Parts: sequence; C-alpha cells; structure tokens
Amino acid sequence: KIPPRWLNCPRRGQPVAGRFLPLKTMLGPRYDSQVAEENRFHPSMLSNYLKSLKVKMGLLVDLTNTSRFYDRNDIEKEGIKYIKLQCKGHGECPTTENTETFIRLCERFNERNPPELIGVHSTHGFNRTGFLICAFLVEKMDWSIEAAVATFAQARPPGIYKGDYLKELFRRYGDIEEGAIFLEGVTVKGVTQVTTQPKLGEVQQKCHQFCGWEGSGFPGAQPVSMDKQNIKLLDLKPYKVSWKADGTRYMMLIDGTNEVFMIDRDNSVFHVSNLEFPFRKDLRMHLSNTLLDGEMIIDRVNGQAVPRYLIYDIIKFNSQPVGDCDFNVRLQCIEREIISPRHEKMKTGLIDKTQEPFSVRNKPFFDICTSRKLLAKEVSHEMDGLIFQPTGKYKPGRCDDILKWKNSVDFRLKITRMGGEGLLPQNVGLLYVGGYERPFAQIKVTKELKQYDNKIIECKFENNSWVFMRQRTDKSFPNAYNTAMAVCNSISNPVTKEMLFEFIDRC
Amino acid sequence: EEDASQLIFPKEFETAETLLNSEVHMLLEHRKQQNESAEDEQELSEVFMKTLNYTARFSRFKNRETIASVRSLLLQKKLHKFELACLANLCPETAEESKALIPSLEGRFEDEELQQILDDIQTKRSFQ
Amino acid sequence: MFYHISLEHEILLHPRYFGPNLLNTVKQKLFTEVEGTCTGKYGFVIAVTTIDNIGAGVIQPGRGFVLYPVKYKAIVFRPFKGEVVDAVVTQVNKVGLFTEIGPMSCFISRHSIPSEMEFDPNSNPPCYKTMDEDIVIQQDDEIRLKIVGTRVDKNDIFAIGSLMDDYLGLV
RNA sequence: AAAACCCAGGGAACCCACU
Repeated sequence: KIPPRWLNCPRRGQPVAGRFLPLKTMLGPRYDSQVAEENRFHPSMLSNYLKSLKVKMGLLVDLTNTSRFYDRNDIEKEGIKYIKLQCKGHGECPTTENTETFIRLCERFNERNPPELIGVHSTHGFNRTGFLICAFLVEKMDWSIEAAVATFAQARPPGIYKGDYLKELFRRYGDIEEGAIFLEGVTVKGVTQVTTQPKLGEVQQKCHQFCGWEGSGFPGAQPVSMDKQNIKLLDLKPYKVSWKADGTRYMMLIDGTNEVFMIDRDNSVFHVSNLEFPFRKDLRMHLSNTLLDGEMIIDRVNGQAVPRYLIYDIIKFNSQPVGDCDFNVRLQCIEREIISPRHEKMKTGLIDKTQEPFSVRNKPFFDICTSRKLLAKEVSHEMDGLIFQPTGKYKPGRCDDILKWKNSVDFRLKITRMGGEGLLPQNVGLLYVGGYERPFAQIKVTKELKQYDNKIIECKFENNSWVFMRQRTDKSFPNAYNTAMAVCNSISNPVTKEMLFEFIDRC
Repeated sequence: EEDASQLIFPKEFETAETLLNSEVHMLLEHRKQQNESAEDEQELSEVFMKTLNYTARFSRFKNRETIASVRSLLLQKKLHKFELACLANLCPETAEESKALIPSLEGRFEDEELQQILDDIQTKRSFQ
Repeated sequence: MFYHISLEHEILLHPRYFGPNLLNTVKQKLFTEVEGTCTGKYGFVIAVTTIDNIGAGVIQPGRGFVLYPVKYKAIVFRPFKGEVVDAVVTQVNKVGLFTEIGPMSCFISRHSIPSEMEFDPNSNPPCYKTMDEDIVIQQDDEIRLKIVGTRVDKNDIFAIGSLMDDYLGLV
C-alpha cells in the first residue's frame, strides 16, 4: 500500500517554462481511504478540472520504478498518453539510460498531442522529475546547460531534494561544479477545543484511568450491529434501551468548577466553560472526578435548533466506581447526582438556563418485549436508531452485549463500454468505492444515468443494484471498501422498527 | 511516395470508388435514420456524426436527382475518379482555377471544354 | 478523399452470444468495432455501407469462439499529401492554425503561412489577417488548405497544412 | 517496499537402484 509521506503533498507543481509539468504520483481510489483529503490526489482531481482549466496535458510519464502508486488505465481513458519509466528510487539519478530513449520518445510526443503539454513524475516529483526535465530542456528546449539544471526548482520548488541527482544533472548536461468540529450544523458558545498538550494528555490519561481502558484512543464502550444471532440474547439476561438520535458521542469529565471537557470518538478534547454541576449535599461545591457518557444531538424546538446532551450512562462519580454497579443504579445516580442539583439551583436563580451553552438531560430508558405501541406507529419516520444497554456493569471497548441499531454509500461511478473479447462491447456504469477500485457493483446505464459520468453519488439499493439515492457530489471521494462491506451487511439484512421495538420495550 | 497532384496512388486504392459530399451526406443520413429505428442499438461513433455534419455543411447538391444528373453528365468524359470527384466537390468557376486546384487536369481537356464543364457544374449546383 | 471501398475483417463470436438470430449479432459487432476507427493504411473508417459477404465460420480448434471473415462496403477517408481540402478553422494561434476536416485536426504552423497573413491577438477573436484587412481567417471560417504531411499517433491521423501556393486561404 | 516468498532460478559429470 502507501508508506508514510507516500507523497511530498504539494499535489502539482506549476509547468517549467510553461511547457513541462513538474508533478509525481499516486493516490488512486484504492489509496483514497488511507489518505487525508488535502493529501488525497486522484487522477480525476488533477484532471476533472484539467479539461477546462487549460491544465489538460496530453502526456503522462511515471518515473518511479514501482507501479504501486495507481492504475495507468485511467490516464489512457483520460486521453493523456500513459507512459511509465524505470528511474530507480532509493537515491538513484539516471545517466541517459532509460532517459535518452525517453528524451527522443518525449520529443516524438511533443507533436503526438501538441496543444497538450508533458507530465514527468518521479517518486516525490523532485527526485529526477526535474533532472529529466532539466536534461530534455537542455537537449531540445535550449534551456541554458547550467540554468536548465536549476530550472526545475523555478517551477517545482525542491523542498526536500536529492544532491546525488543534482551532481549527475549538473555533470551530464553542463558542469557538475554548479478536523475537530464540536457540533456540526450549530455553533455552541463557550465550547473550545484544547490543543495544549499538557492539558490534552492529562485529560486523555485521566479518562483512560477512570475507564480502565487498555489501549489508546477512545476508551468508550462500542456497541455492535445486530444480526440474527444477537437476537438470542433476550433469553439470557435483561436489557435496557433508549433512542439513538443522529448525534456525536461525547464523554464529559467533571474535574472542577471550570474543568469540564468533551471527548469524542476521535479522542479530541474540547473545553466547556459555563456548565456548572452542583454536589447534591452542598450546592456551593462543584463536582470533581466525575465521568459521564452521552450523546450531543441537535434538537429543533419552536423552530430553533437547541443543542442538547443526553446522559445515558455514568462511569465515575467523585472517584466512586459507580460504573461497576448495576445499570439501574447508575441511572438513578445520574438522576439524583446530576439532574436534581442543577434544577435545584436553577429554581433558586443561581444557575441560569439561558447562560449555559447547552441543555443537560438524561436519556429515558426501556426494556425487553412489551411496550410495542410505537411500531399504531406514530413516530415511525422520526426513529433513526436505538441504543441497547444490558443490566450488567460498564465495560469499555467493544461490547458484544451492548448492541447498536441503525442508502447508503458514496460511489465513484465510472460509465464504461466494457469490451468483452469476442463479445459485443457493452456500456456499463461500474460502481466502485474507495479502497475497492474493483467494481463491487456494476449497473445497467440509463441515458439519464449517463448525464452523470465519473460522479460521486449516494446510491439506494432500490433493487439488488443500488439506484442513486442522491448525487452525493458533496462527498469528493467514494466511501471506504469496508463501508461497502458494512452496507454489504447493513442493506442485506432488512432492519426494521417493528423488528426491534418490543425487543427494546418490556422488562 | 503518393501524390494525387499527378495521380500517384498506392496499389490498394486502384479499384476504389469515390463519392461526393452530398452522396456521403445522404448515405449517412439514411444510416442515422436506420439507427433511429432498429432499437437495442447504441449510438454510432464520434467520427460518424462528425463527418455527417462536415459533409452537410459543405453539401452542394441538395437533390439525389441532381446527383444522378451530375454523374450522367460527368462519367462519359475521360476523367479519372479522383479528378471527377474533386471537380464536382470543389466546384470551381474558372478554368484557371480548375487547373490550379487540380494540376493533373493539364491538357486532359481543352480549356474551352473545361470551362463549359465548369459552367455546367455551376448550372446544376443547388444554390442556397 | 472520401472513398467507397470493400474491406475484409474477421469477427469473433462467443457461443454465449449465438442466440436465435446469429447474423444480426455479427452485423452489430461489425457496425461497432470498425466504426470510428482509423488505420495507417486505409485512413479513417468513416462508415460501413453494406455488409457484402459473410464467410464460413471456422471454429478455432480447442478454443470456443467461431471466426467469421466478412467482406463489406465501407465509406472511408484518408488524408493525402499535396491536395487542397476545405476545412473549418477551430483556433488561430501565434504558433500555428488549428483547422478541422471532418474528424481530423490539422495544424497549419505560421512559418508555413505567408508573411502578409499575420496574427493579431488584439482583435476580440484571436485571428489571422493582413495589413489591408481583406483576408481575415478567424474562428469558424470556411478555408482551403494545402496538406503537406500527415502523422498517425494512437490510431488516428493528424495532418499539417500550408498556404504557400496560390489560391489558399479564405474561400 | 503491492516484504502478493501468487512458495525453487543453479547447472554439469558420475554412481546406484526400479521397468
């Protein structure tokens, strides 16, 4: 796959003398999943804009010996001539071997696609991409023998460069002598991400201590998606549920009067200012060494989006291991030690609900088989999911007893006339995802589908194939191959409110 | 190696037969019409409609009867297929222009007869 | 020149696509696989006029598909060396002239363009014109060009025109 | 560094067996 610093990162250097592109290489859909978006670099990105950006170069040459960077078929499909070179990496600069033949071949291209330019590309695009450009410019672009050697820097600034290449370049062609978003959609006043390492690491380590978590990252309990096997767990032990609403998982660590922090699935830490958590006995002293688990959800009431935090579990309360107790006891502790003191001081006017950044509440909970009523389903559309908590004590990490219940993949659609050998060439919209360049799905291409070509689109499994749910152009890249595996189970089991409601209802 | 200015052709294009811009236009229009019918058939190639529009823009004989009249008029004179097709396509108006555009017509016909042929072409040119 | 010739090509049929109607499948295959193609010997395969002959189907020994030698009338075009051809101007450049002949792009460089026929980017369309402003060759014009040479690359042919000889330029 | 070890890159001469 891709090593660290697989790419230097500046995606494309400007053309040397407005003639030769000083770029490099790979990061196709297969490597999109393991790469950051600014780092992300598809042939499409250098190209979908290129057709009208006047960046539409007609020759592409791959200098690095390894072919692991990306598939060369797309470049030919783009119409850019895909060429590859065997310039050794590891700090090897060429000496007219695989270079002089290329230079004449490159000269042959000069007119092979003339309105178009050339694309030369070494491992990082500086280790001989310039040396080859410098070599050719001296040969045909009449660039000064010493100056052409330095010309690559003008268009592709070297940054990390290779001295070994410069010495051979100088000698052969002249003289060697020369992100963290708290709540997406609504901004909350007083919530500030903490980037200071002394406090960030301290909060992370204290959360790990309070959770008793082995590894690094999020210490939280991670529920699992159900199959026909997980349903068996009814007859072994009781359960308790609340409704999963579309929100972000957050743990609040109460360490003092102003020591309130947010911890998400990415382990990022934010600081909340104006939240006050009184102690039930003395309302003047504020809670410390308290760890809560909950979700941050946007709730629209009276046409206004009110951020809310629903507390559905407690891990630590004043260093007391409440997480080791029963879940009912933990819910009662949540109630009496969190919700009641805050409302108690709110009634006296010492805590103003308007001045706090967001509301604090506890999620209501139910059970095993009975209260079927919502599956006479009145809120059948308002149900996005449901969260399953057993009666046992809290356990971090992956929990096979804690279940998560919840169209739907971005697709790199490629409409291709797949040409079978000895077969009628057949046009088909190949559907593939990041990490899976191989098309998991191939769909009959309607002319209406043919309006969108090479388009990232959300697809709804209308039939066995997924008709586009939406044009998910907003997702620049298609989702991971594993997300396709995840929906390969998710849209394979019909997962319904009538299926789980009783199951979340009785005991 | 090849030069049609003095009618040097490769051995492959010895039995070849030339066509007009209008003949090619009408053939391509008929093929487009049969493509409109006969469903479960994809669209034709880019070269297809490219040449179709190219020969529709430069069409000079709007009638198939005009095509037949031009052929029945031009075939009985001693002309090569390339020279005949080029004369009927470019449609020159002066014998000097016809001889300059096609340098292989030098002495094939008398300049007065050549001008009479050009006048006939202009007479049967479907004006727009 | 636009030519009407007979060409021989072999079509390969998998048994999966035999079907009840077999010859129509071969006709569709031929109408797809040669159309829009270009050969260095016969030029642009413009269109297939009429499928003339279908040869005997020799099944390849050991391997599954059958082989059909097919003779068919085809409309073709191949650029020549030394002929004046009508063209449509697609772009005027300080280096050359981008012209079009059907599907073929032709590049008329300025050194092969006479000295009077100068380039001016100051005009709203970048165009070629003389100092007398009589002959103005600009975007989307109908001109005539003198084909000097043709180059084939990636299975298609592009050519180079010139205006040295007399009666060359705007119609 | 797709470390897809998707699993040899040695040859020559001699001897010994089995049919």
